[PDB]
Amino acid sequence: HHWGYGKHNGPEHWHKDFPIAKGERQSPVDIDTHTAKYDPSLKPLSVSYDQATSLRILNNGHSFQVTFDDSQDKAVLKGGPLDGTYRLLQFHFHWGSLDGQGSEHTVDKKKYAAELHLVHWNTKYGDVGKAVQQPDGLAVLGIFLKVGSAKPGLQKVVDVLDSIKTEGKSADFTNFDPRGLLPESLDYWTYPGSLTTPPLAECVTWIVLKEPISVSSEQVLKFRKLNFNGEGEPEELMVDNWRPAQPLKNRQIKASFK
Ligand SMILES: [Zn+2]
Ligand SMILES: [Zn+2]
Repeated sequence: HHWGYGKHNGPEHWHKDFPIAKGERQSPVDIDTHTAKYDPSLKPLSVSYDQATSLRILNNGHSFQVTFDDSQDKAVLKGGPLDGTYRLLQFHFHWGSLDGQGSEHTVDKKKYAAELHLVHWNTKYGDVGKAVQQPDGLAVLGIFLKVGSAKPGLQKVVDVLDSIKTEGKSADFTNFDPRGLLPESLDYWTYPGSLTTPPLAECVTWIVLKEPISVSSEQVLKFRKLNFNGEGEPEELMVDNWRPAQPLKNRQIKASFK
């Protein structure tokens, strides 16, 4: 009985109640490698996750999310296009009903099997609730998933999804090191955008890594066995929880690499 990814409530309908859906800095977008230009002014990007403290994993009926203790500069993201310090709040994924789709961003119109989002907030604004009201309030680090060999860093996640099958279910989820989900290269594209779900707020600097991570066909299949619904409600399997690419309009996608 609210927005989702179904026949009634999915991305094609969100504009009926979230008019910013047709706005001037919406996400995701297609990243055209012929027009996304190298920017020599981009400063080095610093992913600092060695102090990350994971807390819980939750199925909220839109995705599953892993939360972190962001109460001090534990896990942070700095540099790149960003000014100051952004703290890691949570991560979650978007994925498809089959391997040939599921990512939100695309590259030369190619869809990946899934996309990982590491959500960070700008400490200049003091807290998340203030940050999300500002155009530079959040930075989301996006990582593509392709099907290949199994990803060891995803094992802990895969092993607990059966315990959070339905909407509202959560589990303790400590000592998860998000570095295991990063590719070797931190080469990236960046542009100003929005949340890719309602409320679609235009408060995000996107940093999308060029190198995908490979996960096994079984690992991404396990994401597809989660339920959008709650316990006792009839089953609706959690798949195709991605928004398609939106018009770039008056924005430039910058590459960190030549
Ligand atoms: Zn109602
Ligand atoms: Zn997301």
